Amino acid sequence: LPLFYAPDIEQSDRLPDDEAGHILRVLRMQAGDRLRLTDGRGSFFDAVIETADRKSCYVSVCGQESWQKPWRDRITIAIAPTKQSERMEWMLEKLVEIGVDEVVFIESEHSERRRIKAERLERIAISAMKQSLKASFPVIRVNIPIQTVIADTPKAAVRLIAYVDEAVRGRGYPSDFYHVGQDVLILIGPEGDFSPSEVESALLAGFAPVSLGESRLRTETAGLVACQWIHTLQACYRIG
Amino acid sequence: LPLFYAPDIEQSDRLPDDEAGHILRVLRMQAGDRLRLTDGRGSFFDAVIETADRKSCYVSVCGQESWQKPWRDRITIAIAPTKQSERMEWMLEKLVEIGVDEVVFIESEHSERRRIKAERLERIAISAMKQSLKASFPVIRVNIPIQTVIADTPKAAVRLIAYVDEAVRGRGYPSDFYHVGQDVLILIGPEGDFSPSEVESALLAGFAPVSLGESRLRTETAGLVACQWIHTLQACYR
Ligand SMILES: Nc1ncnc2c1ncn2[C@@H]1O[C@H](CO)[C@@H](O)[C@H]1O
Ligand SMILES: Nc1ncnc2c1ncn2[C@@H]1O[C@H](CO)[C@@H](O)[C@H]1O
Repeated sequence: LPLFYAPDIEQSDRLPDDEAGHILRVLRMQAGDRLRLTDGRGSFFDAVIETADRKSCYVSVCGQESWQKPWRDRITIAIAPTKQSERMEWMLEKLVEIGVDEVVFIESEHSERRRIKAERLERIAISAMKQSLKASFPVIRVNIPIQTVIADTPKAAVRLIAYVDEAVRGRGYPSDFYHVGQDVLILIGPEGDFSPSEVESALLAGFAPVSLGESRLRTETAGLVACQWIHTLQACYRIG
Repeated sequence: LPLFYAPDIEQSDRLPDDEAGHILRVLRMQAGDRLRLTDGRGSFFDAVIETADRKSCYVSVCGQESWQKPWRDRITIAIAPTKQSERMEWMLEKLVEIGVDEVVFIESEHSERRRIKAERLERIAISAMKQSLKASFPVIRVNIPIQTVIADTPKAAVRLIAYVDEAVRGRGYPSDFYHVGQDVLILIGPEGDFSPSEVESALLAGFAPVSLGESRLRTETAGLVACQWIHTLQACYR
């Protein structure tokens, strides 16, 4: 079973301090015990504990394989942060479980404006990677202005913008715009939604306006639903 | 406009204490101010604050309407409870947002045998109902034997059993079996998954074996994903 993260495994047999502590102290494993490792960059490694020190754990690598990513294309969720950090952190973990390549926390007219710490979110993604047995974790970006996302998202991507609130004066669904074979980015707004002016700018740049369904979702739940829309479409649209 | 919960609104013009406190003491609203209530049984009510006391908030009701549920058919998630109840609290909140009619916590061979904090789950369901502007919250069942779910779920209903693990494993996807117009129940197992014989029994009864995707999901995530599969399928066919 369990997978450990060792980003420097290709150049070093010393495991990171945190993984070492867990493996030796918490799990009480010993020299000769086998381990699965990932570098976080698409590979799994078979390893055996060589040496256990008071502080550190050293392994030998016996073999290696490339992970086959269990979805197609690149999926980016670009989304407003939640007021409560627990909610966006719970969401991040779920997105990693489901399958995501990039999560961008944005700034928009009606969004929360506090600086978001990238490192804690990275650690949460790494944790969900190991838990769900994946060999990669998404790119995380924080405090990115909405207009940067609109202007600079690679235009070969299907770029969807989700909005709900009645005041924002037609939509369609992700199934109307998403094609397997292309990258996809979904932009999801704050509790107060995107402004009309933000939407026009999105559409001018080639974004397609979408609904995620008929229920009124919290921000973090809309991130999850949007990502699952993509996975669902990749499955229920397989030909054969 | 925020929505408040007043289950007794048809018999009483006194608001429940937690809502009264929030409205007067936290939100600072006063008599003459308009409110939206639900009884949690499918109706919204238009109301006005009439009187505030040192202890109570009294309203008058000036309109009532039946809620239009934002999905079709009935959706049931029948799931093994996680060791930690916090995971199940998060899941239920999101299921209520997304849209579900019934959530059934099961007992199966490998499932966690524990009391479910059912009062807590109702409270979460009620909060999610109010946040997402719904007028009802799902039926929540606890400690239901898996064999009861297998045997007694109506045959008219699309019945899916999700399983993933190697020893147990052809599966389709929920889209190979569900089409709009029919009720749906999805059976989701514990960490150890359903045993072979549970699968066999379910399959004997007419359940369809499904995969939810290629990713390894925690129990709580699989609940959400299965529910969303249904909503997605419904949207595609509007
Ligand atoms: N049903 C929905 N359809 C489209 N977008 C949605 C839906 N529910 C939530 N959202 C998104 O979540 C954000 C916060 O509610 C909104 O700005 C919007 O981007
Ligand atoms: N890919 C999947 N396909 C089917 N069921 C799944 C999948 N991932 C998780 N589950 C469900 O979640 C439970 C816990 O893994 C399983 O018993 C199963 O019911």
